[PDB]
Amino acid sequence: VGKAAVVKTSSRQTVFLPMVGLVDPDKLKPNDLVGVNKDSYLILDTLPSEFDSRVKAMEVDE
Amino acid sequence: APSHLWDIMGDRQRLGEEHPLQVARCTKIIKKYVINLKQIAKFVVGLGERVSPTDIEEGMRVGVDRSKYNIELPLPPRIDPSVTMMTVEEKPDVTYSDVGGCKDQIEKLREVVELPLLSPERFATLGIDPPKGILLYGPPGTGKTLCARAVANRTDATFIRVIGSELVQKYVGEGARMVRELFEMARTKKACIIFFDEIDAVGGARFDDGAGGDNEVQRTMLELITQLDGFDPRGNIKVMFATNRPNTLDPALLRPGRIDRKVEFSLPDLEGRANIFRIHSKSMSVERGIRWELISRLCPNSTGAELRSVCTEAGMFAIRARRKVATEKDFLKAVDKVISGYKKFSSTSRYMQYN
Repeated sequence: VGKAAVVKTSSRQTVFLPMVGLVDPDKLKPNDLVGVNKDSYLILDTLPSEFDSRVKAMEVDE
Repeated sequence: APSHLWDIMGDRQRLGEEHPLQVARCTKIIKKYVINLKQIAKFVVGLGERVSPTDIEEGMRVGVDRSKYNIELPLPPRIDPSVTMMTVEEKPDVTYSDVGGCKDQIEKLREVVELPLLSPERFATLGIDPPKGILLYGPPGTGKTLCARAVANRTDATFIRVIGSELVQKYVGEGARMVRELFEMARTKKACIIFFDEIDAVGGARFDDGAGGDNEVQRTMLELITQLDGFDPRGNIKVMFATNRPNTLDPALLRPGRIDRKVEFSLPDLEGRANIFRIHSKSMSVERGIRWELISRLCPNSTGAELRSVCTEAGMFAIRARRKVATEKDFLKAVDKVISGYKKFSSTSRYMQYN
C-alpha cells in the first residue's frame, strides 16, 4: 500500500501526490484545507490551526 | 480634445502590466494571507512594495495580480451592491421655509436632528444623549415627506431616502443584506441622514398561524432592529421611521429605546390654516384687499393636501369663469368645488386613521 495522500484543489481538480516529508500522517486527515504547489502540486504547508474560515462574519471584540 | 493629453501618459499605464489585478476578499491574516477569489479559489499571499501592513484588514476586497498573486492596492469593502448608489439624492428642491405654520412639528424636529449636527457641543455641557431615532407618522396628506426634505437642506450632508418596498427583494434572505447596506454607509460617510418611507409594509409581528408566507417580511425588522440596536450599540447618524399606519406596526417598534422624539401631525386650526394660504399668497396671483382668514374658516378641518388645492384650482377659474386673476368670488366657488365638490368618496383626510 505505502504512504500516500490524495487532495482536491478548490478548482475541482483531483491530483495525486506521494507522501511529503513536510507532513506527517498524524497531522494529516481527510477533509482538510492545506497549501499545495501550483506546478508540482505538492503540499508545502500544514493546517494553520483553523478548520475552514469565519465564512461570512465573526465577532473579534475582546 | 481631452483624449490627446491622456494618450501621452497612456504608455506606462497600458503597455506595462499594473491594472490587470484580480480583486478578492481577504479572510485570514497571519502576522500568509488566505484570500478567496470570485471563482471560489483559495491561495496564500503577502504584502507588496508600497503596501502598508496596517492597511490590510479582515473582510476587505484586495486586488492581486492574476499571474503571480501579490497584494497591490486595497479597496473599500462591500463592492457588490449597486442599489444603494442611487438611493442618495443631492440638493432637494424643498427648502426649510417651505413648511408652513408656527406649530410644534417644526421646532421639535430641528432640535433632535439639526441641533446636534450644527452645534454638537451644546448638549455636551449637560452630558446627555441626543435621540438616535425619531417618530413621524401623522394622517395621510399633511406633506410629511416634505418635512423630511426640509431637514436635508439645512443639514448640507448626505441624505438617504429608503422605500419600504425596496427592502423586500425577489429572493428570501436578500432583504437581510439590504439592511446592512444602509448602515455600512453610516460608518463610511459620517453625519448623514437616513429616511424610511412606508414601513407598514415591513413592520409588525404578524405571528405564525396566518397565510404562512408572512415569515419573510418579519425577518427584515429583526435584521433592522439588530443593525440598529444590537449586542454592540453601534450607531452614529439619525434614523427616521415614517408610514401612514402606526397601528399596524410592531408593538416593539412602537416602544422607545430605538426612538425618543415622537411627533404626530395634526390638522391646523383657524390660526394654523391661515399660514397655509400665506405661504402660497406670495405665489400665484392674490388680489389686493382679500382676507384669507375667511377662506380657511369656511373650509372645514382637512389635510394640507386639500389646502393647497384651493390655491391651485383658483387659477383654473380664470379661463372658464371669465376672470383675469383669482378674485374673492372665485374663492367662494372653490369652497363648493375644491372641498364640498371633491368630498364624495375616496377622500382620505381623517377617514382612515387605522386600517
